[PDB]
Amino acid sequence: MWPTRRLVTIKRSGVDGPHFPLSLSTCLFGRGIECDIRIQLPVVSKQHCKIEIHEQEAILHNFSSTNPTQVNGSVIDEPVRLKHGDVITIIDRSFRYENE
Repeated sequence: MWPTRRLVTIKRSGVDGPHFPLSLSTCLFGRGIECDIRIQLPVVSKQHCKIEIHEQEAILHNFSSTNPTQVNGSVIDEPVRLKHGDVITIIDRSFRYENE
C-alpha cells in the first residue's frame, strides 16, 4: 500500500540530502512556492521542470529553454520518460527519482 515514490535531493557532490515525499501526482520544480520541489537559487526558474507521476512511472516536463534540466548528464530538449534510479540535474542542484 506504500509504493513510496521518493524524490531525494542530493545536497552536494558526495552525500544524500533531505528527502521529498510525493503527496501530489504532479511534481513541480522552481523558486515559486507553488512548486512541489522548492529550490532556492535565482538561476533556477519558477517552473524550471516538472515530474508527472503516472500509474507506475515518473515523467519529466522541462519548461526551461536556455537552462534546460538534465538527466543522467544528458540535456533535456523536451519532456522525457524516467527510469527508476534516474538522476535529474538542474543548473546547480540534483534530484533522484526512486520508485520502491
